[PDB]
Amino acid sequence: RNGPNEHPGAKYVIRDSGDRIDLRYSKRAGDIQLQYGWKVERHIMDNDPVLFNRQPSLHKMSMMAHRVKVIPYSTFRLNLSVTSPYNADFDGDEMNLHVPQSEETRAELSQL
Amino acid sequence: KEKAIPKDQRATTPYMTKYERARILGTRALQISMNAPVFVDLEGETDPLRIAMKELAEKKIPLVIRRYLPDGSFEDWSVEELIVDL
Amino acid sequence: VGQQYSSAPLRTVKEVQFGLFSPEEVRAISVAKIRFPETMDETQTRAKIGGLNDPRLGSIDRNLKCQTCQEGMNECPGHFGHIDLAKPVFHVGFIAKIKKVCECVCMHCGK
Amino acid sequence: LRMKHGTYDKLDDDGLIAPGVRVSGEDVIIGKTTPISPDEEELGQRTAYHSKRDASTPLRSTENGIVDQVLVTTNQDGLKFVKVRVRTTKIPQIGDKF
Amino acid sequence: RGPNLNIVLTCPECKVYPPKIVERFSEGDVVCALCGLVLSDKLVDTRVGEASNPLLDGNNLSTRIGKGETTDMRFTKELNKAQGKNVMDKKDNEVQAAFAKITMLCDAAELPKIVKDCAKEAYKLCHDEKTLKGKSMESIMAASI
Amino acid sequence: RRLKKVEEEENAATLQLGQEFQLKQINHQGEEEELIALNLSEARLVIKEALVERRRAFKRSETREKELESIDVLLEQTTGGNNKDLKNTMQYLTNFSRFRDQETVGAVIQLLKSTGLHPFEVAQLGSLACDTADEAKTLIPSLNNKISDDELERILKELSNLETL
Amino acid sequence: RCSFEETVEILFEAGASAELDDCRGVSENVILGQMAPIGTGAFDVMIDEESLVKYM
Amino acid sequence: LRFGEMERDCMIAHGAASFLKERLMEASDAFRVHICGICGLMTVIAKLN
Amino acid sequence: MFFIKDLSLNITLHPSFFGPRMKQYLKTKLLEEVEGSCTGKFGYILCVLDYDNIDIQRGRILPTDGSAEFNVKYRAVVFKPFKGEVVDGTVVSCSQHGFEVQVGPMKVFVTKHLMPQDLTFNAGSNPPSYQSSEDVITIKSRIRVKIEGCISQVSSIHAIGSIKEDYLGAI
Ligand SMILES: [Mg+2]
Ligand SMILES: [Zn+2]
Ligand SMILES: [Zn+2]
Ligand SMILES: [Zn+2]
Repeated sequence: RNGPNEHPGAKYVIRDSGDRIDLRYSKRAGDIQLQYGWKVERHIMDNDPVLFNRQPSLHKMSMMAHRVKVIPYSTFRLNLSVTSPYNADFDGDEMNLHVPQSEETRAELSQL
Repeated sequence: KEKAIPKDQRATTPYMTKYERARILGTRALQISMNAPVFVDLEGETDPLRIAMKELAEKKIPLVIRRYLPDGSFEDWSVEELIVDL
Repeated sequence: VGQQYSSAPLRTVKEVQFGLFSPEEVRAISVAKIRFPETMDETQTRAKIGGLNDPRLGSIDRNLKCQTCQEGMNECPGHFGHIDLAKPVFHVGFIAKIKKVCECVCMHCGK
Repeated sequence: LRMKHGTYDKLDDDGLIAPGVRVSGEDVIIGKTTPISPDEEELGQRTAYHSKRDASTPLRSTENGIVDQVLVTTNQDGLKFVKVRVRTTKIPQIGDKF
Repeated sequence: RGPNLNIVLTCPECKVYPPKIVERFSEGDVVCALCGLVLSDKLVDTRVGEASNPLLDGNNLSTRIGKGETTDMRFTKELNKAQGKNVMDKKDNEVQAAFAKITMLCDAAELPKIVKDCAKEAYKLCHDEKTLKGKSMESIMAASI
Repeated sequence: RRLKKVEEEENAATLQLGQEFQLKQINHQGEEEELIALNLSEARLVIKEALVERRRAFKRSETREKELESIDVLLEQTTGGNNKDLKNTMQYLTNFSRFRDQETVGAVIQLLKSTGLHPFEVAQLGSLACDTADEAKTLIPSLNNKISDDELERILKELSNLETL
Repeated sequence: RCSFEETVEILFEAGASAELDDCRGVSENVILGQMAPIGTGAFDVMIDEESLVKYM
Repeated sequence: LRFGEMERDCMIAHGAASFLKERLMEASDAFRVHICGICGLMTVIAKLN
Repeated sequence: MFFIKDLSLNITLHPSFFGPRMKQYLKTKLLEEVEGSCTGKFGYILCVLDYDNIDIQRGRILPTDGSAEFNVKYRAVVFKPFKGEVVDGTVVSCSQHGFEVQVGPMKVFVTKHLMPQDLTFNAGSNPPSYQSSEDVITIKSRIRVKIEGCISQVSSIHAIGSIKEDYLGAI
């Protein structure tokens, strides 16, 4: 109901048959009635495990899994104590973020 | 089946590994998310991963880990009989 | 949307065996014989039959189907053609190997 | 045919936005059309009515601002070409480098 | 006179023909503008390739032979010699030779690129016709210019 | 690993039944066994013997027309959906079966097994009604030069001797 | 081996010698896009009917 | 964004085999092809309709 | 021809059926996915024998699918056609190209070129039928047909028969 333009929201609805319904252009017919086994592609929320990386990524501690915390402004934010393993400073460095797409990878990422 | 070691002479570690625990929780969490029957009493919980953790703690996961050996032989270990010490 | 459902069993690749094509295999595997060094007909409207971009080898456009498997661009893996060389030619990556084999056997009886 | 999903409302009869008009992402700032050959149907939707295909230049997705100057002239070969300049203001924020 | 081999995207649910289709280039999706159903995914954009104009040269793919980081003059000379002794390319070489002279003539008078493109196109269209067989090549080039 | 990609053409006349239908078969246990071929009447008995057993499992936990209806009602009750193919088989077997009860088939099996013929051939012999040795020699080319007309003539007579109804 | 250096040369030698690859390494599985037999992939997770029945 | 070889190496060290497959298959190019049981070549003409 | 064969199948169970009575669901799936199905390697699988004693091996959980893959070994009755075999059937449909004979779970098509010269197509009669001096072939008629060729696909089998040889055709 929130739609794809209001966080927290959703962008796509995938039925059990594999059909994908775009939330945009779909409100004219009203909200879709969900059924068990369907997939709702929703915006990453707080506490969602994500993989945070910085190249060249010379060792395994340069790529670690974090918990999402949606915030204002256009910059990533991370604790100071975890900068040494990443070998990163805040003089302009950029870091990459990856979002797991399955429960298995979601649990694997957060437990290892 | 000469590649299946009988339970009487299993020589692998009786402790579930971190990798085994990670996959067991993920595999069970995925099944729960796809409307699988929960075999543990729920005191209020919606996250499939958390439900899986509760099942592992009470040893109510009906899965067995087939540990492979570098020659093709394997040993079957039930999740219930594997000690979770890590 | 994804690819359409298939009735063939789903399996995982277990072994990879490398080798060399036999001339018979290339002719049998191929779906069309290339004989024209052109790609489009005189009207530049549709691909010429027998040319490099023969419709039988597959399609790389979202609006055209493959003439062999009748599938779109997202499902057709591509179909191999063949060219019948007038005379045998060496393989650039095996010239060194060919030379060693030539010096290993007699050049008149193959022993 | 193949017109962009953006808005062409800001363009004038000459296919150029008059300077001073505010623009945003996906806004078309230079309108251009080219003729197409018949006997070419893509995803259907290609009828006898359609005789042109869009060749416009859209504004950058992440950029926005106000069109400052639009200049029209001819090149060495006599072909008409235009230059469009867009003004925008950058205010320091939590990500800027100093 | 041949196989159709045409793909038309229509929404199975809406069934309206013709359908309203919006191509979301940013999201790489083709979606029905009425119900929101996605009709096709993983659309491609529209170096390793060369662009040639099939109006002045038609369909003619050829590759030259030249020296590299390491090369012997013997192979280059003979390989170029072999390429010249081709019967299929001889017919088109005359047209190509005509274009080369036209470009030199047009470039010696300081004319825009559009003129030479038009002049070359005019030559190709009027070439290989029975009417233009008793006229000097100089007249043909001048008339095309 | 050898991709010889050479296969002999299947043919009933040459008794080349294929690669998965070889005479020497391996059961699920792993012991070698001979291929078992069933005639039209034998298949009818075996199939409906399992259907009645199937009916008993779920419950626990005659002329052609009346028999056809009894099988039809039994078929739907004891089988799930998409049974259109099974219905056609049972209807086809009832209208082309030559042996009704188990006793007749048991005698037939004990009869034809003395010839030592291939399982495919014996099943064909118990499946198609032949009146003369020539009739079986042409409709079943594999029989040629495998059994003398003297034995075949009496076998056909005895097969028709115990003909049903 | 072709993933490190001399990619084409190694592949040519494989064709001539008809080398067989068992796909027991990480590189083979990464190229083929299948779960490598490492970490969480060094074993198969199976279903236990003996314990499933006694749970309920 | 590029998930380079060095990034792949770190994930192999972490033991997240399943996640590595997901990045390389579901988050990137994924294609289904038909192979022949005799010849291991992707030359099977499949009329799925 | 009907055979009893030892067959194996790979069944997939959704996690929704991972309950105390999951084995029964596997049995139901076997009867719902095998019985009445067609296979090019084993022919038409008609009936499953020994329904109480199917050998079900331990299931393997798929990496990303989340469903369990079970290998199932069972005994079933299969009808497998072969070229050169002689079968009996009932005509179901008639057309100018030929008539179709129903033989158990299979439909055999008899082409005109595989038909005796005397037989001719007559569309004037309702229903259309092939008429000849000695006999007439129509729908519901019993025809003895010899299978001349068989083409087997992974999930479909089609065969063509002939009645030109002696002792074939109308019974
Ligand atoms: Mg820095
Ligand atoms: Zn194709
Ligand atoms: Zn629609
Ligand atoms: Zn093959």
